[PDB]
Amino acid sequence: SLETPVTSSPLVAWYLSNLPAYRTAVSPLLRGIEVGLAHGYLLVGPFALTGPLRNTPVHGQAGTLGAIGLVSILSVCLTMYGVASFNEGEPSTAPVLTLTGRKKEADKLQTAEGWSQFTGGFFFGGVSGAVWAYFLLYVLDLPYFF
Amino acid sequence: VVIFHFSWKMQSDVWGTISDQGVVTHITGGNFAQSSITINGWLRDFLWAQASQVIQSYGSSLSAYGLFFLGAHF
Amino acid sequence: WLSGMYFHGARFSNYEAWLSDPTHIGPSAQVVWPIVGQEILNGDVGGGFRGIQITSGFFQLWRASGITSELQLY
Amino acid sequence: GFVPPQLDPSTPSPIFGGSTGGLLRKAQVEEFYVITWTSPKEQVFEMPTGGAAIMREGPNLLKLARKEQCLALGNRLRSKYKIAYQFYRVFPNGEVQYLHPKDGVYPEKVNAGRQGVGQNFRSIGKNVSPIEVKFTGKNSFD
Amino acid sequence: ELRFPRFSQGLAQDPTTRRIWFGIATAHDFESHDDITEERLYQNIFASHFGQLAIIFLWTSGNLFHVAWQGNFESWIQDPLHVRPIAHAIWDPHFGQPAVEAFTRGGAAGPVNIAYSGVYQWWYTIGLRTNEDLYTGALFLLFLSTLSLIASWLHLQPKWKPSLSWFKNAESRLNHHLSGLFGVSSLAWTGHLVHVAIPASRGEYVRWNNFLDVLPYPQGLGPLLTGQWNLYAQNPDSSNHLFGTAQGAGTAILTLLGGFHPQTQSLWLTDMAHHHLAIAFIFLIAGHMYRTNFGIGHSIKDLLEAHTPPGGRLGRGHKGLYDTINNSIHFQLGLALASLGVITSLVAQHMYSLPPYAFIAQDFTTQAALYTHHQYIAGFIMTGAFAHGAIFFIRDYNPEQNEDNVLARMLDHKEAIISHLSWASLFLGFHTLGLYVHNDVMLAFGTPEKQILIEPIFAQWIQSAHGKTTYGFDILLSSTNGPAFNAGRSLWLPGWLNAVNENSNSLFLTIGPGDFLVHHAIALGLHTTTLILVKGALDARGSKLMPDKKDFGYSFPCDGPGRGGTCDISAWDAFYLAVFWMLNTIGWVTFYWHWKHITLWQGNVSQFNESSTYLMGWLRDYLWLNSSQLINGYNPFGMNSLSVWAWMFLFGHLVWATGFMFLISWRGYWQELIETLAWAHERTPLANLIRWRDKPVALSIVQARLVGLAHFSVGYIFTYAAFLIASTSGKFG
Amino acid sequence: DIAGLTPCKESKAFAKREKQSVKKLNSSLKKYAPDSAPALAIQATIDKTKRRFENYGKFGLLCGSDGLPHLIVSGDQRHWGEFITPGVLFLYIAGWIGWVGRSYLIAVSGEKKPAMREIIIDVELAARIIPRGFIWPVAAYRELINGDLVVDDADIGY
Amino acid sequence: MSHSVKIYDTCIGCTQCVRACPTDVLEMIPWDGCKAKQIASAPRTEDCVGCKRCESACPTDFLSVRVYLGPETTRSMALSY
Ligand code: CLA
Ligand SMILES: CC1=C(/C=C/C(C)=C/C=C/C(C)=C/C=C/C=C(C)/C=C/C=C(C)/C=C/C2=C(C)CCCC2(C)C)C(C)(C)CCC1
Ligand SMILES: CC1=C(/C=C/C(C)=C\C=C\C(C)=C\C=C\C=C(C)/C=C/C=C(C)/C=C/C2=C(C)CCCC2(C)C)C(C)(C)CCC1
Ligand code: SF4
Ligand code: SF4
Ligand code: SF4
Repeated sequence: SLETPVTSSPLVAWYLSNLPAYRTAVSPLLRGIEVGLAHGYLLVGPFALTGPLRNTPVHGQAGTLGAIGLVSILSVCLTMYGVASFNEGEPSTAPVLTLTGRKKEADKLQTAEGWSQFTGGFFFGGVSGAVWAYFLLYVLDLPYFF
Repeated sequence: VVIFHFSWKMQSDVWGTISDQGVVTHITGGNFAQSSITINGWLRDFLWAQASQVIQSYGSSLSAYGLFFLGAHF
Repeated sequence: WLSGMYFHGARFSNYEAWLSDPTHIGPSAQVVWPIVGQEILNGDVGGGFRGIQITSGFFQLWRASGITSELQLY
Repeated sequence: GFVPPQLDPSTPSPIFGGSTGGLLRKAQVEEFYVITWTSPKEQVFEMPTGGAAIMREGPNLLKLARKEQCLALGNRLRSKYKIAYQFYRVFPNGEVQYLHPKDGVYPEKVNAGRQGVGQNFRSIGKNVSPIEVKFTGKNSFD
Repeated sequence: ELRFPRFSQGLAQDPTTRRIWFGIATAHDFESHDDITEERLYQNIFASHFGQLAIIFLWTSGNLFHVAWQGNFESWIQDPLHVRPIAHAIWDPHFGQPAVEAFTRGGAAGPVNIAYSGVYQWWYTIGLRTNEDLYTGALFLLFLSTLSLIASWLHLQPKWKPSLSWFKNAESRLNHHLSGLFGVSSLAWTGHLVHVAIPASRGEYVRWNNFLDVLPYPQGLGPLLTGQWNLYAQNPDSSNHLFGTAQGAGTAILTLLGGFHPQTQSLWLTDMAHHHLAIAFIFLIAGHMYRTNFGIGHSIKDLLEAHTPPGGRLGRGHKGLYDTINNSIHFQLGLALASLGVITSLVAQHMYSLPPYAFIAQDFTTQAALYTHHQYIAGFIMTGAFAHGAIFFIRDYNPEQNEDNVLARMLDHKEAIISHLSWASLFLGFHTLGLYVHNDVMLAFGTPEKQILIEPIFAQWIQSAHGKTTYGFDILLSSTNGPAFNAGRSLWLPGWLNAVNENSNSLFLTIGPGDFLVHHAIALGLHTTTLILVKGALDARGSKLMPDKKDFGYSFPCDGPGRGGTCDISAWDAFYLAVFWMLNTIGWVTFYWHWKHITLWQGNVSQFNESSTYLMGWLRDYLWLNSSQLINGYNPFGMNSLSVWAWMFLFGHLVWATGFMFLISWRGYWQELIETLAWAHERTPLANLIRWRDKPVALSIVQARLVGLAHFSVGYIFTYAAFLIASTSGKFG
Repeated sequence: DIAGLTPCKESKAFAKREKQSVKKLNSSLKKYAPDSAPALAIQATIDKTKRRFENYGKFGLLCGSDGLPHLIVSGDQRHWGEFITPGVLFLYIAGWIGWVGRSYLIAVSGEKKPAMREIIIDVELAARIIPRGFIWPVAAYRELINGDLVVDDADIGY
Repeated sequence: MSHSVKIYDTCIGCTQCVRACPTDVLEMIPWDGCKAKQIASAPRTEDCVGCKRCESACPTDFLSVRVYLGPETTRSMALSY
């Protein structure tokens, strides 16, 4: 295989290894809720500002509830993918070898029950992130443009 | 699509006639910026409308341009 | 091909009349034989001429190069 | 059958930068292939899945995804430089299987010892109509 | 099986995604499943028929209920010519205020669209009057659907599983159907015509309460017992009649007139009553031919045996056909599809000539929609017929059980048949295209008199014989010496002639040269589509290109690129290549009919007759102009009621185009592209964690052909349907 | 008068079409010199279409309700100068061509590789075979009489 | 067993298929039914990819080796991913 500076470099491997989807030294549920709150803070912006009620004083709650609904749909999709692909007592399929070659313990994140914890965490985190973006966009809302 | 765009843009923003006083009345009336943004518009404003002169062309000098308009399709 | 073009400009065009005033005289450089009813093809192009109107755009060139005489085309 | 396999060892690989024609998830989960040959001299040859690379002296070892590519490269090596070769299959359990010659002599020519798997001793027109065999497992060509 | 699908083990071992695809196409199929036998196949057929009937019944129940809950029937009675119908209420959370504006029409309290399916004239002709009637009918139909599903369940348990013998008992089945399903049904329909329908039209509300006392006649039930049956035709309704009440209405309940009711511009009720009372007894008698359990009657095998023209010009003749038909379903299905397609075409061709329902020949939109609907359905069924015939040849035809019989006698000279069909196609095509191009040119120069214009003299004489007078031929039924006319002048000819000679009606349209040319083009389409299908049928067993094709099953990709290349050689591929021409021919027919009627309604048939003989005339007067009301459905200045159609119109001209994407670009391209995409998604961070379950693989070749044809058909139907509705809704004339 | 179609020796819409055509032609004519060769050809076409209208008003052409000729192919030889005689003439021509081609091919079949003479015609043999057209009705006739026109069970190869 | 190969006694033992078999399926075996005393054989139909190039070569009357199609698998589909 080819190894360009993109796919192989100190800083890029460092960054990708630091984000929650690969730091196996944390419980999978916590990585799930972290990515969930990340995407929750993420999606509220355009959905609210450019929604079909933007010219209305309700556009805030509208966009936020829409974001929450999308988060719920995607959590449903996550659970469905997990129950489809992950069996309930069978082993894991996560990369158990690092770059050097340290034989890694099978990532509990890549297990049926682990994927379930991940899904629940992601859903709760998305809800929290959406409501937090709402409370920070329509109460304490001076230094922004919207 | 490039040549269609060119034809419409020219006949809607550049080409046309100039009055004695200096008022411009373009060949198509300058409806590009308000009817190029709907495919249904492309049908109505440009494709259908500006296809008249080829279809009434029978019994005139331009009648040859009419005949091909069918064989081309055929 | 170039020779055929220049010939048809020489012996079968209204090029001199077109040079007289090019504002409202349609460049025509092709006539059709009156055999099968296609006389209508030789439509009205102005300048006392009848012929299939052209759009090749040779006439602007022949006016740029100062041809201005059928002997030169010939 | 005095035609034993050779139990493909771990010998050096051809000199090649490594590129986007290598193995994928499939090779790491289901199966892959390894072709092996001895070379007469360091020359240049186009790999099946992109570009060209050089071989070394002695035995070689190339890995690939599907058997078709291995056999295509082997036919190229047999028609371009007149050298013999084998290729082996591998399973993630650790098994190794010996596939192509099955005796050492090419399947191109006759070598008694091979069985007769899949013959029908009748011309093609003698096959029967599906109605005569419907609602059964059998088919006309069986 | 260990996984979906449960009917074919061979598929379940396909880790490629095409599994799911072929896990849908080959579900209803029964031969190809694993561990399937004869009687099981028949019981499955039975359950499936019950399911289909359940579906149909739920569909019609929904129709009735929706009209009853949001329709207009009740207040539509009061003026069937100034209040548009209503289909169902709109609830669309994507509208803007002007949308809600331009949809609340016909006198409703919200956005509603206009019911065009003609269900109002149907439910009004029989005589229904109130929403409560529709509620009762909907409840009855829903209960019937539930009952049919109950049957679909019951007949798949023991103590009720019918043995294959019971299915094979063809004589008893046929006698039952021709006796009960046809005869008694017609008699019951005459009953509903003569106990509710006619008195209702005469203003007497009879229902499931009062029909015990009201007689269908002042002294009925005893004039027929008297034997002098004329007492049932004494007093019919007068020709100055109010279809809603008994003004000028008589007391006769069975007549024979032959004319059109003046007000309703349709058929009298008594005509249909008499016709059905006739057909009932016709079928009832006809259904007593075939021996079932009493030694009397006939054995169909005896009939098919006893036929052999002396001298053996047919050879062994029909010997053995009985078994090679009663042993294969696909033959029966081919016959059924053929006959059903023909009678559907017939229904289409008559329902615009003799308007059956009261006040239907006025809502022109409805007439055009119904005609086009029925014609396209007939075309599709006709294609399916030859498809399943070729399937019968591929799968169930036995050679030795049919030695020298007429069936095996067909195959021996398939070449002559295919050649002659190709000859008819070439002749019709060449000459119909020549004449068109000649007329086109001779008008392009300004000489409309030099054109070629043939007179449809044959059809004109036929019309003359039927009774048309404007041609002045003075032939049968137009002359007073012919025995027929002189024996008809007292039975039907008054009203029949009053109708056919009249012009404002739709029966027996005058015809000029354009109609001749269009009829010839239609015959071209017919013959060439027949050629495609028959070639697919006869050459299915095998030609010199692949004589052993009969061992490859019905639908296969191909037989290799060598020996000349063998793309599109399956008989499935023949049906494929025929569907195109089927759509084309039906489109031509509907074009002709729609232009003719859209000229007749505006009273300017002259324009049709003048400028319908040169193709540019069709592209100008028929498409260009008549589409101008549509393409301006929505513009930057707002929208209109026509919006949907305009939108839908474009939708067509899109889906159709997408079909091309599948008919041109074949697999290998997309296969390599999927390879690249797979590597990409595999080596991408944050996504390599998410794995796939079915290896992505581009669709198969026959699957391609199929989905491409589906796209083509969907676009080519949506486009023309939306245009046909809009062009006559924007004008209603 | 078949179905009421009067001949435009007597109808009116024909005269109206003729009048309008010659009128637009004449109005076009008055934009040049009365002697210019284009104007001369214009007047020539004017009189040509005029005499065309005249000829049509000479041969019993039953004529539509809109001012257009309309053929009568019903079989009555009264109006036969449209289909019957031109039909049999074209049938004669087509039989000519078919028979001459068939005879050429049957002749040249007897060679080493007839394809070389099917791509590159034996123009000498072609010239001495071609004018036989005057025999195509009768000759083929005798063929069918002697059964030397068709075959029974020889299908492939030859 | 995914696809299926069949060989018929019109085999003239010319050995074009094997030379053109892409994935080492066929071979020859000693027979007595032609001059070359050799007939085809398909003991390796697993790796039978399904391309007709084999029977696109057999220069016999109609054919002598047929390639009947059947269900699919991971190797009968040229999958590499
Ligand atoms: C003189 C040669 C000749 C003759 C006698 C025939 C005779 C026939 N052809 Mg035919 N054909 C020919 C040449 C000929 N063909 C050629 C060259 C072609 C390829 C373009 C075809 C293509 C063709 C098709 C596709 C079909 C026929 C069919 C038929 C039969 C019905 C007539 C028809 O539909 O034709 C229609 C007329 C034509 C197709 C025009 C072809 C005639 C060519 C132009 C004449 C060639 C003359 C020669 C090459 C020039 C050399 C002159 C000389 C000095 C050597 C009939 C047996 C049909 C059939 O099967 O009927 C059962 C049918 O479907 N033919
Ligand atoms: C493939 C196949 C198939 C199918 C086939 C088909 C599909 C066919 C069709 C066919 C058809 C589709 C036919 C049609 C026919 C028609 C007809 C036959 C008609 C008739 C008519 C008549 C007879 C009429 C008469 C009359 C007149 C003329 C008018 C007046 C009245 C009267 C009545 C007198 C099957 C499955 C079997 C199998 C084998 C193969
Ligand atoms: C413009 C163009 C061009 C060209 C073109 C050309 C050169 C041509 C075309 C052409 C065409 C586009 C054509 C079309 C056609 C169509 C059709 C449709 C046709 C038809 C025909 C016919 C129909 C015929 C018939 C006949 C005759 C006459 C002879 C023989 C016999 C018969 C009868 C068959 C160029 C390159 C410059 C540039 C680009 C574009
Ligand atoms: S296209 Fe389909 S059929 Fe034609 S060659 Fe390629 S594969 Fe064989
Ligand atoms: S399919 Fe035909 S070609 Fe491909 S391998 Fe099997 S035999 Fe050789
Ligand atoms: S099929 Fe053709 S190639 Fe294969 S063995 Fe028989 S002869 Fe040799």
